[PDB]
Amino acid sequence: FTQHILNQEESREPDDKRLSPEETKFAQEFASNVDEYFHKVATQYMPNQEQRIVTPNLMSHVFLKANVAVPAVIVGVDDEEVDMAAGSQHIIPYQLVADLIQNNQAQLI
Amino acid sequence: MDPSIIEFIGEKCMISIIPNFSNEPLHLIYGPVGPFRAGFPVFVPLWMATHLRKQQKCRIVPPEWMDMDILEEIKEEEKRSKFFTKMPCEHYMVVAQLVMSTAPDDVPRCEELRTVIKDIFDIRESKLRTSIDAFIKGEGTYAKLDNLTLLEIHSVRPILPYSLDHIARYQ
Amino acid sequence: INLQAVKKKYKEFIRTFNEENFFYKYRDTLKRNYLNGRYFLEIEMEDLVGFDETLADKLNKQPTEHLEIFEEAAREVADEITAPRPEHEEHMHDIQILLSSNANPTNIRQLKSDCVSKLVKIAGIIVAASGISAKATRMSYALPRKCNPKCPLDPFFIMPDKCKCVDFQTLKLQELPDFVPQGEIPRHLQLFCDRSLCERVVPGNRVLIQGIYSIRKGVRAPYMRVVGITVDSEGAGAISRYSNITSDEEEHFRRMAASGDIYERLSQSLAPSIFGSRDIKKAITCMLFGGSRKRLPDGLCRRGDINVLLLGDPGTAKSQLLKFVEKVPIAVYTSGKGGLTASVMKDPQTRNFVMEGAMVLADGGVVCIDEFDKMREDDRVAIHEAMEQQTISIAKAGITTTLNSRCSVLAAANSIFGRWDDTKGEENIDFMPTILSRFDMIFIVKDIHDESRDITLAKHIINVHLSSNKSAPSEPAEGEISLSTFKKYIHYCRTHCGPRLSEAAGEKLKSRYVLMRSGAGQQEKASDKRITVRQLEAVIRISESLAKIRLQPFATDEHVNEALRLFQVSTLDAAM
Amino acid sequence: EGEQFIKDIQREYVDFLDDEEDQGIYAGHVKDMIAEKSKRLIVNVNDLKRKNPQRALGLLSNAADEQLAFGRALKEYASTVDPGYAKMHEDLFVGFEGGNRHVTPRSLTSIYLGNMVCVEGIVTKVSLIRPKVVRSVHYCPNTRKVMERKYTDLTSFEAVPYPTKDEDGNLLETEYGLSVYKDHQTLTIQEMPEKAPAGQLPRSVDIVCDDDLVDRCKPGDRVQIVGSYRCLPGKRGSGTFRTVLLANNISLLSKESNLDISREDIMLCKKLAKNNDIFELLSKSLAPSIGHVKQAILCLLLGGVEKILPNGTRLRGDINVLLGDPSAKSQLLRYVLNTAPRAIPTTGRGSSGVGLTAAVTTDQETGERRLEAGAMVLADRGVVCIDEFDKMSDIDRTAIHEVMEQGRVTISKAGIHASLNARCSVLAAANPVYGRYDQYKTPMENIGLQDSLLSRFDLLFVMLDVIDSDVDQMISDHVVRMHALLHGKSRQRHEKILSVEFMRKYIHIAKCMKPKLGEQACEAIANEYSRLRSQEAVETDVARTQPITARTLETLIRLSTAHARARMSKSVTIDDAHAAIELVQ
Amino acid sequence: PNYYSIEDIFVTQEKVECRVNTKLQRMGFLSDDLEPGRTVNLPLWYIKELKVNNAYFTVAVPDIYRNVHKAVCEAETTHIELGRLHPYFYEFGRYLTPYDRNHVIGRIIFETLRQRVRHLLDISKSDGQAAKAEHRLDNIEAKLHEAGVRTNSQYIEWLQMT
Amino acid sequence: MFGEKAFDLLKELERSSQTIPAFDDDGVRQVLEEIKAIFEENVAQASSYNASGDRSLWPLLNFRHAALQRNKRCLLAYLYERCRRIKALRWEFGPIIPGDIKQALCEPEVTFFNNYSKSLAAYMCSAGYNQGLPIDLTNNLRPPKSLYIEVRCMEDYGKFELDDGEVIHLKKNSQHYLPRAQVESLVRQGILHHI
Ligand SMILES: Nc1ncnc2c1ncn2[C@@H]1O[C@H](COP(=O)(O)OP(=O)(O)OP(=O)(O)O)[C@@H](O)[C@H]1O
Ligand SMILES: Nc1ncnc2c1ncn2[C@@H]1O[C@H](COP(=O)(O)OP(=O)(O)OP(=O)(O)O)[C@@H](O)[C@H]1O
Repeated sequence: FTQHILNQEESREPDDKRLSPEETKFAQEFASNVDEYFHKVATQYMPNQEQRIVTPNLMSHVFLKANVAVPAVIVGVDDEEVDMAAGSQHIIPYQLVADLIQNNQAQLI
Repeated sequence: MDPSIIEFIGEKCMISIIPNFSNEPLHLIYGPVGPFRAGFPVFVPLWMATHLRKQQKCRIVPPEWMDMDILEEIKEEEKRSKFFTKMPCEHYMVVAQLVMSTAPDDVPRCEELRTVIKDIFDIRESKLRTSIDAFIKGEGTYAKLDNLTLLEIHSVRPILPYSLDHIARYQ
Repeated sequence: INLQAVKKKYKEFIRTFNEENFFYKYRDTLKRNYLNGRYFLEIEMEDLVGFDETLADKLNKQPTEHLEIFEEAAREVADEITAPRPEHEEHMHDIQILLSSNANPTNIRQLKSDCVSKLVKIAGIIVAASGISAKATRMSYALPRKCNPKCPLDPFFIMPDKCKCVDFQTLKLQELPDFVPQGEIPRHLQLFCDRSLCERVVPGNRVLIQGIYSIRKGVRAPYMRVVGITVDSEGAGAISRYSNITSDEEEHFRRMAASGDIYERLSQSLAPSIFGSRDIKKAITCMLFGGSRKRLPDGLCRRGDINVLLLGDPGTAKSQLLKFVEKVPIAVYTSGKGGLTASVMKDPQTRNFVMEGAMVLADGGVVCIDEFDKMREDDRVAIHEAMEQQTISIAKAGITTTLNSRCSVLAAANSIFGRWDDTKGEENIDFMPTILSRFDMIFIVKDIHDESRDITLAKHIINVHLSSNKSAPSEPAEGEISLSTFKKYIHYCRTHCGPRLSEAAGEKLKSRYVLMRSGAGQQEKASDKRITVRQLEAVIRISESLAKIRLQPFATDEHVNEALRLFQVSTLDAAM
Repeated sequence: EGEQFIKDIQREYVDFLDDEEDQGIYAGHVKDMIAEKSKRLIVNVNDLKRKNPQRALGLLSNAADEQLAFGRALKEYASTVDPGYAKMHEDLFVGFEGGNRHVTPRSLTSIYLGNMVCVEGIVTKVSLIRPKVVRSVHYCPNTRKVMERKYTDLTSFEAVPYPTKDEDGNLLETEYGLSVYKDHQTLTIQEMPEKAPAGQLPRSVDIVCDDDLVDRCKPGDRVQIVGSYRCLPGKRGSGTFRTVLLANNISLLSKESNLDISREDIMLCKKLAKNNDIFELLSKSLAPSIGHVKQAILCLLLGGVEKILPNGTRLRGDINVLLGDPSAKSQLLRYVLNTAPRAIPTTGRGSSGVGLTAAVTTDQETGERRLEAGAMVLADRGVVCIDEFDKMSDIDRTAIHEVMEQGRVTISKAGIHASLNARCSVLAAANPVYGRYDQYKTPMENIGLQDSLLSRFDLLFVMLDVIDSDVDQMISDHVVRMHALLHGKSRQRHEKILSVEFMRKYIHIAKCMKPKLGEQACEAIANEYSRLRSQEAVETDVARTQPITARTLETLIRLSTAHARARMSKSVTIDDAHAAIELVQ
Repeated sequence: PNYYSIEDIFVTQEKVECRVNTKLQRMGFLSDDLEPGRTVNLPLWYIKELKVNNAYFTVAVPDIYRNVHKAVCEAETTHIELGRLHPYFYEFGRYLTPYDRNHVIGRIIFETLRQRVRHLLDISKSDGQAAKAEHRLDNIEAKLHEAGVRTNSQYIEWLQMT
Repeated sequence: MFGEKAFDLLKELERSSQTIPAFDDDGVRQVLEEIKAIFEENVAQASSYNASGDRSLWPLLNFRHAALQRNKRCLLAYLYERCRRIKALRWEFGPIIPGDIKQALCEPEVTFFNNYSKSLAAYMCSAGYNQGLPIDLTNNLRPPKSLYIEVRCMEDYGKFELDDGEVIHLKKNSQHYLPRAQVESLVRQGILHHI
C-alpha cells in the first residue's frame, strides 16, 4: 500500500493514531528506489507526461465479535446493523464499519 | 491461520495442576503465578505443562468439561440445536490435543473422549456448511456466531469470502 | 448372531480406529468418498487382528453375511455424519465395500470343492468380458400362491416404477504362463462384478484378485465374483489406465525429464546382457512414445504413430529384442500364420451375427510381429489398410460399422541366402514394396567378421551366460535400470503432451528431404534406370517422439539432427 | 383414482393455463383447430421449471401418471375450446420434448430408472410394424346393450388387464369398426462409435415406440432421441433383468429442412449464381487440405438425372469414376462419409452382403420369416466409397455389373423373388498389380480386370507421381506451403461463401430443378464422338483407346446436366459442353 | 492500471464478433473507407473506452454469449458444463455488461456464480494423490480451489502434531 | 509474445526452490531493446499535421498506454518476486550469508537489494531497542547453552561464513573451531534439519 497511504498522510500526517515515522522513512525510501531502479529500463525514454494504486478495497467480508449490549446498539454504519449482541455476530464488510473498531466497541477474529 | 499460530493464542489459557517440588532455585516469577510447593494444586497456563510433564517433574489433570457425561448430553442438546450449543472455553479443540498427546501416561479415559469430541466436531462442521446452502441475496448483514467457536472457522476463512465479496458485488 | 455384530462391533470398529497423527480411520475416507459420489471404501484383511483375534477367522467362513452386516453398519455410521442437522439427509444411499490383503497368490489348478464359499487370492490374466445389462435389489424368487370373490393362483404384477437398479458385468480370467501348461493348453474362468467396478479392468492385464467360488444350482456349475478386487505389480503389473501415482511420482518423473543425460542413458536400457547395436536401438524406444494425432477442420486425420522394420541374417539377437519390446505399456505378439478376415461368427444362442472383433487390442498399446515374410498374401491386405488410416472397415453382412483402432507395428524378417540379396540388387523383399514403403524405419542387420569383435563377443557373453550372474552388478551401472519405471513413465508421457514443431525446423527439414529425393532421382539418372509424403510425415514423428521424451512441447531441428542421422542409416542402406 | 395428490397434479398442469403464453398460444390453434390432428402436444421442460419447479423436476424424477395427467388436462381443455375434435377418446400422449443429463447408450447405467432422459446413437434396425389392441364396443342382440371393456399392458401404463358367455350365457358379437387401434413399433440404437475406446466394444440399447411416430428414418443415419426408462420382467423374483425406452419425440440431426429455409438464402444463391468462374472455386473448395478431379466428383455428389418414356422403360441417372501408385488417393474418400448425406464406405475385403441379405431369422416374437438388408439400398439416391478395390474377390463383382448398369435390383435369395429400386453410384480405390508402375511397358494390362467394366464405369484414365529437377523445387514450394489467413485473402474468399455448411445448403434447388437439354448440344456431341472414336488411338495411344462404346453419350448428358445444376441455368450451352467434356479428352 | 491479479492481462484481450454500422478508415492491424456491415473480430482494450452510445460498431455479442444458451443456462444453472472451450467465464461481464442495449448479461453471471455459492459443498479436501477435477475451471475459481486445498492440507497437519 | 513471457522470465528459477545450484539475470536484453524500437511511433504524430487533427488516431494512444502497462507491470513482477523470495531467505539470514552467487544482480539492483537490507537496518534501529538492539529474530534459536562447539549438517555450499572462524568449511563436516557468533546464521537454508 505504498501508493495512496501518502494521500491520507498529506491530508493531515496524523499523530500516533494512524502511522509511525519510521514507516514513512521506509515509504519514501522505497518510492524513490523503485524509480531509481526503473533508471535502467526507461529513463533516457521514461514517460513524457494517477492510475497506479494497490490496496484501496474496503469490502473484504470479515468476521466481527461484538462486546456490548445484548440488544441492538445501533451506531454509525450504512447497513441495517440491527441485532447487535453481547456474544454474537451478523456478518458485514469493512467499508461500512471502520468506526466501531476505532471506538474499541467491537472486535475481529 | 495455521496449526500453531492459534496456539500462540490458545495455549495461554489456564489449567490447574500439582507439582512435586518445593519452591525452585527462584521461588516465584513476578506475575499472576502462585507459590510453588509440592503436594498441592497450583494454577498455570499451558506453555509449561508441555515443558513440565515431559520434564518428568509433576502430574497434571484437566478441567471439568472433559468427561463423558457432559459431553454425552451436550450432543443431544446439539442435535436439536438449530443454531449452536454449549461452549466450554471456546478454544477447546486444542487443549484436548496438547493434553491427550503427553498427559495420557496418567489421565483416565483417553480415547472415548476423543470419540465424543470428534462426534461433536463433525456434526457442527457439517452444520457450518448448510449456512451456505441457504445464504442468499448477498445477505452480508445476517449470519451466525451465537455460540460458535474459533478452531472450526479458519477451515472456511480463505475459501469463501476472499472471492465472495468481488463476486456477489452484483447485488 | 446377526445383531451383536452390527450392535457394537462393526459400528464402533470404524469409530474406534485411532492412531495419533489423527488420520488412522476409515471415517474421513468414507466421508471424502461420500462427498464426491463414489460410494465405496477399502480395507485390508489383517487389521481386524489389530482389533480382535476372532472375527477374521469368522470372516473367512461366513463371508456372504458378514459383508452385509458391514453395509448396514456402514450406512448407519455414515448417515449420522450425513446429518449437518436433521435437514440435509435428502435421502440415504447404498455403498459397496472392498477388502484387500498381501497374504499369498494361488493358481486356478487348485480351485476345487473344498475352496468353495470361501475367500481366496489368485493371480491370472484376462481375455475379454461382457457388456453391461442390469440387475437390481427389490421392487414393489418363488412368489407364492396366496392372493392378497377370488383372485386366483399367483397374479403378481411387478411395479417397476417401484423397482431398483444396480450393475452387472461378468469378468473373465485365464491363468499365467508358468503353472504347468506345458503338457496342456491354458484353461480359464468367467466371473461376476457388481456395482462400481465395471470399467475397472479392460482385457489384457495382470490381476491380483480377491473373490469367492460359489455356484448357482450332482453336476452343478461354477462361477466366481469379486470380493474386493485389487491388481498386480509385475513391475507395474496393472498401471495401464488409472492413477495412484502421487506428486512424489510426478516429481521423480519430471526431475528425470530435465536431466539431460537420459536419452543416451536409455539407449543402453533394454539389454543388460547384449553388446553393441546402439544405432539400431536409438529408435526402438521412441516407437513406444508416439507423436501427435492431429485432426483438422478438413478430413486429414493424419497418421499418428510410427512403424518399424528389420531384416537381417540370423545371429544378431532379433527375437530377444522383440520379446523385450513386448515385455516393457500394453502390446501383443504373434508372428506369421495369422487376420485378413475379422470375426463375424454367431453365438449359437439367439442366432445373430455378433462381432467378437485383435489389432483392436492395441488401441493405445502397440503390436510386434516377426515374419511378414513367411505368411502369404491372403492376410496382408486388411493390414495394408489398417496401418495408414486406422479406420478398420467391415462390410460383410448387413452391417457397415467401420470401427477403428490406433496401433503401430514392428516387423522382423528373414531374407533368403543372407546378404546374398543385400549385396546385389532387387531381392530385398520377394513380394512387394508398398508395405516396405508404408513403414518408417529401414534397418538392415549384418554379421560381418573381425577378430577383435569376435573375441569380445566371446567373453562378453560368457560373463552373461555364467550362473545367473546379474544379482549385484547390473543396476550399479549409471542409469540403465528399472523397466517398471518405463511402463509408468510412458503411460504418463504419451497421455499429457501435445507437442509440435517450431519455425526453424520446417525449412531445414524441407531442404533435407529435397536433397534426399534429389539424390534418389540422381541415382535413377546416374544409372540410366530407376520419395513419399510418408517419409516426411514419418520422420516428423521422430521429432514428435523426442519432444515427447524431454517433455518440451516445441522441439528444434538441431535437436532432431539425431533423428535425421538415424534416417541416414535407412538412406545409405537402400543405396544399392 | 389413487393417491389424492394425482389430482392436485392434474390441476397443477392446468396451472400452465393461466394467460397468453399457454392459455393463449399452446392450447387452441395447435393441432385440431389447425386440423393436423397429430395428437402429441409440444412440451418444453424449461418453461415448466419457469412456472412450476415442483412439477418440472417431479417429471424428470418420476412419471407414474404425470403424462396421463397432462393428457387428462388437455382433453378437459380442448373439450371446452373445441369439442368437435374431442372424438379421439384415448390418452393423447404429449411431448416432454426439448442437456440436464444426456448420457450414452454405453452409460444408461443402473440409474435413471424412473427418469426421462436423452440418448444419441445410430439409426439402425429399421424394423417391423404391427397394430395394437385397445377396447371394443361389444354387443348382444338378446339384450341389445353395447357394453365395453378396456385392455391394458405395462408398456402403455402401469396396470395389466375376449368376452364370451358374459352375463349368464347371452350373445356376444364382438363389434369392430368402433373398436380402435394404435400403431406399434420396435427397433434399437447403437452408439455412434467413434467416441469409443477401441479396447472396448460399443454397447447397445432397446427402444419401443407408438402410434404417430412410426418408422421415421433409414438404418445408417445419425439421430438424437429423448425418452424414458422402463423394466418389466422377472429378476430372480425369475432370472435377471432387461430394459426398454419410450416417452419421446424423434430428432434426426443430419437434415436441411431442419434449417429455417426462407426465400432469402435461395436469394443469395441465385444472386451469386451469376458469377461465372465458381466451378474452379468449388473444385478448390472440397479438398482444402490436399495438387490433384473434384470438378467432376462434385457432379457425382449431385446424383444424376432420370429420364423415362410413356409406359416403356427407364434409365439410371448418375456417374461412377476412379483412376494410382501409393502415396493422396486413400484419404480423398473421407470427403464423402462426412461431407454430404447418405455416404457409406465399404471394405475391399468383405463378402456376403454388399447386396446380399442371408435372410436369417430364429423364432421371432412374431412370425418373422426371412429377410435382411444390404449395402446399396442404404445408399439409394446417392453415393458409395470403397478402399482396396482390385484385391476384392471375383465373386460379387457381377452383382455390381447388374445393379449398376440395369439400374434396378430384381434378385432372389433362393426362397423369394425380390425387386426394389436402388439407383446409386459407387467408388473404390486403386492399386496396380506391380506397385509403382503405369508407363514404360504399357498403359493397359497394368490393372488386370475385365474390359466390360469401363462400359459400366465411364473412364480409361491415368494417375502417377514424380517430377524432374526443375519443377522439383516447385513441388518443394507447394509441400512447404502445405506444411492462418494471409494471402488466402489474395484468394478473394470468405469462410461463409466458401465453407462446409453453405456448400451443403446448395443441395436443395440444384436437385429440385430439371435442367432440360436445348438443341445446340447435338451437332457438337456428334462431331466430337466422331473425332473421338476416329483419332484417339494414334501417336503413342493406340492400345489405350479400346474401351470406347456408345456410352459416352449418357455420360456426357449426365455431365452437362449436373453442371447445369450447379448454377441452375434452366438451359444448356456450349460453355457447359466444354466444361463437361474437357475431362474425357 | 487495473484490478490486478497474477492474471495481470488475461483481462482486456477477449475477442468478439462485432458488426459494423457505418464506415471507418485505415484498419491498421488488420482502405481509408469501408461499407456499412462487415463482421470483424476485435480485442477489448481499445474498445474499452469508445462510448457505448457512439456508433461506429454495433450491438454485438458472441454466440455462447448470445442470449439463447445463456438464458437456458440460467435455467441450466444446475449443470452448465464448461471444459476449456471458454475457460474463464466469471468476470467477463465485469467489463462487457452495458454494451448489449438488451439488458441481460449481469443477472446471468450472478446466478451462475451464486451457483458456486451453492456448488462448493463438495470441494473441501485433498483426499489422496494429485489431481481430481482440474479441467472444468475458470482460473479464478482455480485460485480459491488451490487455496482451500491448501488450508485443508494444513488443517490436516493440525489434526494432531502430525 | 505480444505480452506473455514473464511466466517464462522467472523460469530461470524453475528448479531454484530450496536446492538451488545458482541463479542468473535472464530475460531483459532483447526485451528492452524493444522499447526504443516503438517510441518512434508512440510519439510520431504528437500534435502533428500528419492527419490534420482528426479523430481516427485514438487506437494509437491506447496502443502506447497498454504497451506501457504490460512492460511496467512485468517489470514489477521481475523485481518484486525476486526481492520477495530473496527477502524470505534474507529473513533466514542477514547479509551474513548473502545469495549463492551475487552474479545475477541485474545491474541496477544494487540500490534495490541494499535498500531492503537497510529496511532491516531501520527495523533493527527502532525495533529491538530505541537505540537499536539488532533483535535475533529468525535464526540461531538455541536456548541458552554452550558457545563454542561444532556439529554435523547436510552439505551446503557458497562458503561465505566470514563470522569469527578462520575457515570452518560450511558444509557437512563444517566441524572445526566454530564459536556461537560464527554459527549465528543458519536454521533453514538446507543445512540443519539434523544436528
Ligand atoms: N549380439 C548379441 N549379443 C549377445 N547375445 C546374442 C547376440 N545375438 C544373439 N545372441 C544370443 O542368441 C540369441 C538370439 O538369437 P535370435 O533368436 O535373435 O536369432 P533370430 O534373430 O531369431 O534368428 P532368425 O532371425 O533366423 O530366427 C539370444 O538368446 C542371445 O543369447
Ligand atoms: N496432396 C495431398 N492431399 C492430401 N493429403 C496428402 C497429399 N499428399 C500427401 N498426403 C498425405 O500423405 C498420405 C498419403 O497416403 P494415402 O492415404 O494417399 O495412401 P493410399 O493412396 O490410400 O495408398 P493405397 O492407394 O496403396 O491404399 C496421407 O496421409 C495424406 O494425408
